[PDB]
Amino acid sequence: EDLLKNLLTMGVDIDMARKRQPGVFHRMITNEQDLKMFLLSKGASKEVIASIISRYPRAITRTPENLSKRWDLWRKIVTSDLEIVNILERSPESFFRSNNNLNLENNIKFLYSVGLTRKCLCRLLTNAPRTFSNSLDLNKQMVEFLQAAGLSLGHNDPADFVRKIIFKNPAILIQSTKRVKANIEFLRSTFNLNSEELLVLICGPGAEILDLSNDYARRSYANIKEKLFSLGCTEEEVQKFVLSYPDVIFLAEKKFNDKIDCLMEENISISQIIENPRVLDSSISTLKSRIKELVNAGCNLSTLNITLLSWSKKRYEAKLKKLS
DNA sequence: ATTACCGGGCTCTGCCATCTTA
DNA sequence: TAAGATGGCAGAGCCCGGTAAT
Repeated sequence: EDLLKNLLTMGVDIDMARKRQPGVFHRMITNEQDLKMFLLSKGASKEVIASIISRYPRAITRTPENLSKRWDLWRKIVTSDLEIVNILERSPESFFRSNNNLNLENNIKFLYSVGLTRKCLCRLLTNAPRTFSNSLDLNKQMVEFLQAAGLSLGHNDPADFVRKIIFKNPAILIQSTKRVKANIEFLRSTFNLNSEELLVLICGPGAEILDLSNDYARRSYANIKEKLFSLGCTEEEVQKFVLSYPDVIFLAEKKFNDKIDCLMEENISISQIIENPRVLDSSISTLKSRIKELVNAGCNLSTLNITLLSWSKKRYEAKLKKLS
């Protein structure tokens, strides 16, 4: 009975919460009060508490003992309470979606047993907290899948391939093996691709490809290929371009296209673009802004070296002064 | 003194489908 | 036999600056 009333004084969006987990509003006992006091005990602001509960109401069904034990386990990894508060604000579900603190502890044991330093577990928890609410078995599957994948290619010690991929791509343990498998095959098929070049790509620049959603990678590449083809780039040129900087796959089709167009409308050649792929890191606003400034100065951007388009504020702004 | 090469930082959440479990 | 627990899915950039090369 007191439930709807407390949620209100707490500042919860009751309508949104009700829609997300209706079953929580049919329980006889709930612990919203204790939770609030618990999170307040740890620095969490009243608004964050309200936002947390709004998004994952089942949070109010946990006891003070479970919460404190779970929190203490996380503090075996993260050094401060404030680091945990921020995590919970970003993702309430990693903390609250399980009550199984034994499983959590076994995850921590298993990850250590995989050879990860405590700083590495910290990186994982901060970047992909969900990793810690996975079942042990699920975290195992991924690690095994990766070992098997590591050696199935030319890798001299798979357990170390695992750690390299995890560092480079913190999100890898919260992807399905199906997804990652597909992304590896996509990479192999689309490009050359001999194992030793596949490894480098995977452990290096092409690491974050691994967590792309099905068919989102294939589709982004297709768009890049089409757009570049329409501009008189050959397939080998396209390939070289993407492999030189696979981050470009991450952009949405329209944004990629728009970004090309915004450059070339100022008479930058497609060649200048694909030979300096980092310019595609800069936002359209930043590109447009700097282009204006440059042309607004003596520059004929047709023959200028455009690498500055992606330099830091400091480095760009300095070169600009000099250009006048 | 300036540019190239290159890695690393920020923060994969929030929803739904399918199982377990009591 | 309803909740809770769990797996898994879609979506999508921008910036900085250390250090090597020139």
